[PDB]
Amino acid sequence: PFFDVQKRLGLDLDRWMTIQSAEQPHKIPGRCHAFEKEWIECAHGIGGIRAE
Amino acid sequence: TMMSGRPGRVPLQFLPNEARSLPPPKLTDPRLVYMGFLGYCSGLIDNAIRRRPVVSAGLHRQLLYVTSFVFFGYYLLKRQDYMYALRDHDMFAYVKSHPEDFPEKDKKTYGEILEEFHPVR
Amino acid sequence: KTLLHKYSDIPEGTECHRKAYASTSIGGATGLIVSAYSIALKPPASFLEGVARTGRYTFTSAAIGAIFGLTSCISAQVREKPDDPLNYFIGGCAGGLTLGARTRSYGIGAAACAYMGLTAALVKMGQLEGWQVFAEPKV
Amino acid sequence: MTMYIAFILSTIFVIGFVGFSSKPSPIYGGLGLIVSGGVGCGIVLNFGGSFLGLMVFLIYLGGMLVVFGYTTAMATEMYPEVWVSNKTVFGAFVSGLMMEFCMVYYALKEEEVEIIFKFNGLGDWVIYDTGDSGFFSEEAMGIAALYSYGTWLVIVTGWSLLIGVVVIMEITRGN
Amino acid sequence: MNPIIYTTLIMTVMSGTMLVMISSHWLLIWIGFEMNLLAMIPVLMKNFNPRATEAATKYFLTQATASMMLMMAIIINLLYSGQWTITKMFNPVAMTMMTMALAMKLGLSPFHFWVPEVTQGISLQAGLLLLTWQKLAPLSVLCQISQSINPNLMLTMAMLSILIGGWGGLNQTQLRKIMAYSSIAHMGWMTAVLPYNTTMTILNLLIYITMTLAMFMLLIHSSATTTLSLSHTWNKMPVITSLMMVTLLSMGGLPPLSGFMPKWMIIQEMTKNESIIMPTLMAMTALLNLYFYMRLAYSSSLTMFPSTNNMKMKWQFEHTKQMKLLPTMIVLSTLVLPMTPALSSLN
Amino acid sequence: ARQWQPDVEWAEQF
Amino acid sequence: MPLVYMNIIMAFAIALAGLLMYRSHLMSSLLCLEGMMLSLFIMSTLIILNTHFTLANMMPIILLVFAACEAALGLSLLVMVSNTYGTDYVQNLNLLQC
Amino acid sequence: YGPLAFVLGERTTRKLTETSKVITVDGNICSGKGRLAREIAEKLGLRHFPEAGIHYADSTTGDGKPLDVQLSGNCSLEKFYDDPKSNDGNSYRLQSWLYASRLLQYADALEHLLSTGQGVVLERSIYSDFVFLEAMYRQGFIRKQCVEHYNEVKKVTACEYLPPHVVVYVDVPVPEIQSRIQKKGNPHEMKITAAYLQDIENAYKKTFLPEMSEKCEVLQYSAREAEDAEKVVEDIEYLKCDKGPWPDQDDRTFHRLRMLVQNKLEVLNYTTIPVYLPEITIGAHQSDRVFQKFTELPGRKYSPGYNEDVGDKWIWLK
Amino acid sequence: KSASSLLDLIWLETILPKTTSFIQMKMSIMVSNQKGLIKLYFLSFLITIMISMTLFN
Amino acid sequence: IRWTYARSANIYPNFRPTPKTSLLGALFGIGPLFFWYYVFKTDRDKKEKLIQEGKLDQTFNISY
Amino acid sequence: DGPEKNYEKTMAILQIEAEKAELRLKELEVRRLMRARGDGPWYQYPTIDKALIDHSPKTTPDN
Amino acid sequence: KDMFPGPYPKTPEERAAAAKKYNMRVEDY
Amino acid sequence: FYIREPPHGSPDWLKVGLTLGTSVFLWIYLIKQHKEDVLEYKRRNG
Repeated sequence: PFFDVQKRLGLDLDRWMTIQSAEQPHKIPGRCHAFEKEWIECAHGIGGIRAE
Repeated sequence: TMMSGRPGRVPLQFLPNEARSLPPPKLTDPRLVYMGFLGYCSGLIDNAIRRRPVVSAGLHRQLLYVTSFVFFGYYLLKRQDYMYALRDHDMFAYVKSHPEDFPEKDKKTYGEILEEFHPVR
Repeated sequence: KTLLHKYSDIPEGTECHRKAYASTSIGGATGLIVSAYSIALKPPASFLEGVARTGRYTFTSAAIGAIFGLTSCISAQVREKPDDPLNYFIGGCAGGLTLGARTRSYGIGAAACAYMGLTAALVKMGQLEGWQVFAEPKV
Repeated sequence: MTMYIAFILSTIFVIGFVGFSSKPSPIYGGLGLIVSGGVGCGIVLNFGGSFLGLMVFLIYLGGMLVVFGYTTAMATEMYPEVWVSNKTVFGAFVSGLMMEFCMVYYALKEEEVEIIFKFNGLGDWVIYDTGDSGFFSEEAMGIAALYSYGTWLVIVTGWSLLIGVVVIMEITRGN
Repeated sequence: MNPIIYTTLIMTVMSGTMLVMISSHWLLIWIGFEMNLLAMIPVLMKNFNPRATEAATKYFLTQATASMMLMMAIIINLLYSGQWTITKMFNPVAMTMMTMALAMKLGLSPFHFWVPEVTQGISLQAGLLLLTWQKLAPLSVLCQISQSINPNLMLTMAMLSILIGGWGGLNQTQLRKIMAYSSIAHMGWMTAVLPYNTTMTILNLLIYITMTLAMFMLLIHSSATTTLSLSHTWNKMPVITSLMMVTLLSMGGLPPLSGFMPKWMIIQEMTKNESIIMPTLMAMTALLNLYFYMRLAYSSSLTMFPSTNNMKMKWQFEHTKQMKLLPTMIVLSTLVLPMTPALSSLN
Repeated sequence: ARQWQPDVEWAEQF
Repeated sequence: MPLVYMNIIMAFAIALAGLLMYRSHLMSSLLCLEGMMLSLFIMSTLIILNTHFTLANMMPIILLVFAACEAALGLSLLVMVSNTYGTDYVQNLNLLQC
Repeated sequence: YGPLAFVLGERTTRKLTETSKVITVDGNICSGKGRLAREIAEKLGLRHFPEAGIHYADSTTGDGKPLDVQLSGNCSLEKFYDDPKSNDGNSYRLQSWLYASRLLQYADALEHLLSTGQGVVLERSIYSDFVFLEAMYRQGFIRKQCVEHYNEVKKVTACEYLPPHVVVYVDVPVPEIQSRIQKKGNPHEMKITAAYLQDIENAYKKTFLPEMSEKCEVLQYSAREAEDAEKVVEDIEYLKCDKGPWPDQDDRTFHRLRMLVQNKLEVLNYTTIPVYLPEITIGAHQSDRVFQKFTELPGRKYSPGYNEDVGDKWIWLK
Repeated sequence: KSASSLLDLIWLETILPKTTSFIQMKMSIMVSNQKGLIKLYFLSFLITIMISMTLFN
Repeated sequence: IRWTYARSANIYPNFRPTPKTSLLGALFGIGPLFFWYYVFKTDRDKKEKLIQEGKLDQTFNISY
Repeated sequence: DGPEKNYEKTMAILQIEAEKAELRLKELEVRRLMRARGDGPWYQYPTIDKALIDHSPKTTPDN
Repeated sequence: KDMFPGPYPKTPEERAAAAKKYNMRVEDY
Repeated sequence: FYIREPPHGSPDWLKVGLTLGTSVFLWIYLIKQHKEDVLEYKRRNG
């Protein structure tokens, strides 16, 4: 029962902190920003089963 | 699980616009009539619990019970039909997209096939 | 899981001593777990009393496992039928009789023989037929 | 020896935990908690978390104050127990210290110990990053984003604290 | 407790559950659980008794340990993956710890010891809230993380829950403890299908919530917390005890009542995955719940127990407060089987 | 004769 | 994983064992809960600092806030228990059974 | 009244005033307490509740005419006077039913005081009912187990309600009470033994008067002093009982008490505790028969306002 | 002596119904220990956690 | 009333699994079943053997 | 009514039921394959959204 | 009720009570 | 008959009106929705 109210109403209540590659203050990069970005881009829209 | 992650599913939407293609549930559907019967039973039980005349008291309240149950049942039936139709649509699409996994089988008449006879003696 | 792998790896009806040792290890482990739960839930008055209860439960479980494995393997050897569930049934009834002896009660012995033997025969049948107690989700 | 300040502090942390976990009288367990909080502050400062560590020390220093007062009021005993006043407390303390010493020597000597996860004995200095943060304290900038990015966390935490005050009042009403 | 404060605390509990069911970040889900605990503790002690305080303390301790374990699991998953999102859990030890914590929150055996004590200590209304609403958040979190769950651990906990919930209830003469053990058994039923199909868990949760609401509201209407107190109800309000008998039969799972459909669909789904021994054992063990349900029914409605003289005064007066949703709850709990195919709406 | 209904002794067992 | 992670996880395990193994007083078990919270803070802070997860350096502070909320709840319950029984001993929470 | 009303700001404290008080005039049998209670209610402008009887609940429910003894009470005071030690158990049935009636009357008086703010004068109360029980037990009319059941019911129930502010005890010596009983001429009353009245007086003075005096002040008047009702009202008017519960009570406790008092069934919930004493335990068959008879009584089949037999109309839309 | 009593009224009842009911009753007495001590069943939580960690990885 | 109760109700309450009771129960309950199994199984197996060997007469046995 | 009515109705009922049985088995197979592979609309478990990632120039070049 | 048949008598008092219940002499019973 | 006025007494005409009107509105809304959906189905599927 994950009512995606955030996605329905376009509210970024908590997704901003979900990943290390998201926007951070003063564009401070994460220690693994490149790897996280590559992994997220690879596993986007293909489903968890495939992405695994 | 299953249909929860279906691509294109808008969150917290009871009936997608795609469902409108499907025929609406008929207002004489047996399922909707049973929902109305449940509403009537609810009204009778309410009267019994409050110690009112069971079958004659509160006709407005019983009418509200029946109408609310039928009203919710109509949409519930529509959503159920939409979900089953989505299941069938996806199943047929998957069968078409994966011919090898669902191969056509050679049809052998009973004359050709050999089935052992077990005598009941 | 290593103990279960040890019991399974020995071929049925062969190396009866090793099979009995594996069954004894399994029984001892189960007895130790039961003793831990008993000590926690029902506290023992003294450390010596707790040790006595642990020893009693562990020995009963180990004796049950050893008798089951020994009788099952010996029956498989003598009958020479390795995959028959009747061997497991005989082992289970022997284990139930051992439990009755340890509890010093005939009724416990007979009820245990019936139920435990039937369960062991069912386990052997599950081995043969591939029955899954826990099934991987496949839908 | 200064090459492994972090390990020494973490061992002191585990010892403090073995102290307050063996459950002496709440006073000496509070002593253990204070010592562990200070050592954790040391570790976090060694990793670059000065604000976070100091905040933990400050918050636990105040928290253990109320615990000390409560103890002298409710959790009081005529002969308060030290880690050498009962065979159970001393048993727990000795077992905890021995378990530490065991894993400590095991991992330090063995190249790769694996208790439940896999741990490498190489000093913590290895993992540290070679980048530069410039004119900034990344911990401070991240902790300050609670007001610019974490409006939702601020809302939730503020409501939780107000409801906590209400909850304490109701739980202590006592009818 | 001032009614405004009570409304605020109940809204806080519901908001914590909503945060659990609405957040994609592990930290916020844990925050929702913590808010639920904070709000719930005063609610359980709305009536001040030593028993209420004992129940609140036990509940607080168990839920705090569960929350600490859940946070440790979250931190371990972060250490090994760097992800805060609720999704597949990338470390098996973290998954085991998280399953243990969520089971403890749900009261799944071998973490069931607190449920009957807490339920007995608190009032019938606090019991209703504890056994219906509180179950929602951990089940939601388990449903979201169902894929990562090791099926063996969840199934072991479910089977143990069924067995224990059945066994303990046989020995109970207190209605609240009976309800607690039946809740344990039904929760074991719900978690059994979590590895296989989550929609079945949702359907069982809904049917169980309807039945438990009906039962608790009926007990509140009869003001009975023991079997003997419920026995007198036939003299004052027979209809209540008759509907209780019907609801108990539904809870036992007897066809054609609505309690049958959740067991039916769980068995079907388990069988599709080649699970045959587990469904058979679960169905057979459900008979004990049926046994103590039938004993309660015998005491309440089927047989007329001796009353007391002072009940004659109670005959004259009528129940002041009306629970509006009770009749619909009874009807749904008992007469919804002919409408099972509608289990694709929540789908 | 009348249908047996629980006595005080029967009730006390519960 | 470096050894400091080992030590901190060991501290959490020890605190959990302490909480699950009560002796007499309730205050000691609440202190074990607070110790578990401290260990969790240290682990989270170390992870977030080593991985330079800047927007996650606030999570430890929220964890501490809710840890203190939990501590306040525990003490407010302990006070009522002491009032009703005269001691914080856990053996007095015995009215509810099973 | 409801929680929503309290949220809106319906507060009991504002309605209560100095007049708002619960006055209980107690005394031995034929002590003249009724006359003084009526005079006090009239002079102080307080509602007067006549002493609870077997059929008080009948007075408060339905038509208000007394119902048959079988349907309401299953006890006779005349039977108690004629046969104090009957094997039927009539003595303790009467005592428990009277305690239930007095509990209901106290609940109704508190509801009146908290809803309208007018004071209430009561002839005896749930706090004084134990006097008769102790006399019965001392004289052997009732067993010890009956006393224990009465104690359990009183302990569970009486604690919830607030005690009266003013207790007025009219004291008449027992022999004069015997002469009064003879003069009144009721045949059943004449059989009352002197020891029973003496034990009533002993219970009152030894236990009730001291316990009541602890909470607040008790005005003890002799029969001659009681006759001067104006002097009693003046004494009441110049009482200052700052000590006691009512000054402590605030709006929250008043909301709880008003909610309790409004729900009569909740008030009487523990009067039916499942303690199977032979005196007060009714068998299943007799219970079913009597309940069916009660249901057949006019105006009792359905909830009030829905009984067509007694002239209710518009049930279909009601 | 045999069909009516030894089998129908004694042995069949003992085999299927009575024995199962007795086992269930004993298990119910075990589960409902009626001790309700936090110290006792919280230890069981520790045992369960350790056993889970070992058995289920 | 006593005769009927003793002949129906009192039996199990005043029964104790004993050597005589257990052995007699075993013999008279399961013994006959295995005797009849032996008999019928042997007869049926012989009949099946004869049918297989084509050495049984069913010339007009057309109603089974 | 005549036997032809029942004959034809039995034929229709049989066709409907056989189609339903075949569809049920097909659905079972399809669900199994989708769950094993994850290549279909069903059993598509969530993954992190690539929109969340920030591609703006960072503080340090090597990112 | 005591009139109903009961367990096997072991004490002599139980034998006398059984004989009284069955309307028999104690020696005969 | 009753000395205390019945709590229900005479019908609550506001309550009765609101109940009946809500029922009527729900039924009218359902009928309009059914007609609209039938039109949409025929339109999209010809």
